[PDB]
Amino acid sequence: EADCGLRPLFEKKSLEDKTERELLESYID
Amino acid sequence: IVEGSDAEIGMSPWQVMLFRKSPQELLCGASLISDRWVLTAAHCLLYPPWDKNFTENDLLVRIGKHSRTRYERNIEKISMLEKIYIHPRYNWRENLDRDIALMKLKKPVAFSDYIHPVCLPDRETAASLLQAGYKGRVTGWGNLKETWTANVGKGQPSVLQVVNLPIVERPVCKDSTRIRITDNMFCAGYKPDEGKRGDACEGDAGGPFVMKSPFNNRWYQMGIVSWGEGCDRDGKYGFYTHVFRLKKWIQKVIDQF
Ligand SMILES: C[C@@H]1CNc2c(cccc2S(=O)(=O)N[C@@H](CCCNC(=N)N)C(=O)N2CC[C@@H](C)C[C@@H]2C(=O)O)C1
Ligand code: NA
Repeated sequence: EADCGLRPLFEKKSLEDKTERELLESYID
Repeated sequence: IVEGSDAEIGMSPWQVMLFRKSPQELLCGASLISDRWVLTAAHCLLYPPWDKNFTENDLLVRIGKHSRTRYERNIEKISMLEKIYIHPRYNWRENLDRDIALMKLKKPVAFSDYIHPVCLPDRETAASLLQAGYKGRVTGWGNLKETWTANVGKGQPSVLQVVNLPIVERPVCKDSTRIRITDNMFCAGYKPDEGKRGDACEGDAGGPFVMKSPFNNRWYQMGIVSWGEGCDRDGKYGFYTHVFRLKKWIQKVIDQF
């Protein structure tokens, strides 16, 4: 499924943005 | 966007500014889904009650943007539009059913650190992501607080903004408005009994509602900023065009050009 959805400055570099932990907490909280 | 932080550089690289030519004006948000195609709301391009109807030489799209009090040289690329595709069954009369449009760029866009397409969901991804209590992400340069009249005005941010919103149960979506909802749309945002704020506002329409798959690490666009009553009102939720239910129409247009 293409190069879609994976960010060069983040996912490609193994880096997180400031607010994404909030989104992933929603799959648990 | 109400109650959001300033976005980081390349945080939402699929984000597209829809722009008017005559005169110079931001109209809506939008998203990059390939190199030739942009995903936006239909009401951004077509609204008869206000005599709104745009052609290809009236509009202009800007990808890879961050600021707005700045023209970002060698960072933002500006594409011209070739053709506009609006859903035939798009109801502008009542509820904005099938509020979805597609726009083929004249020339393909080169991908960089700041320009990169989002993924569109299928069945399995939709079933594991679209659940009430799950948080998605809305992006835009729209107003920060509820405006008095029904479009873009004074109260803009200088930089792209980002907010995270929980998906809401259908019954609550329905009981939040007298407007007759459909299944081609979902609603998102916090409840009175939740004490966290945020909503899309004017100038954000068309922009993406995205979610990151916890398994495969890819970002998927589950929604398009469509409509709401006010901005960030208690007991009100923003309604987003259900992107998967309309993946059948999108697949048709892209494959038929
Ligand atoms: C089925 C919609 C419901 N609402 C409205 C309609 C028509 C005129 C004005 C409104 S509004 O100002 O109450 N709400 C705006 C603002 C909503 C923004 N807030 C969100 N939480 N998303 C709106 O829906 N729209 C969508 C239709 C366009 C034409 C105007 C305006 C917008 O610019 O977003 C029909
Ligand atoms: Na709300």
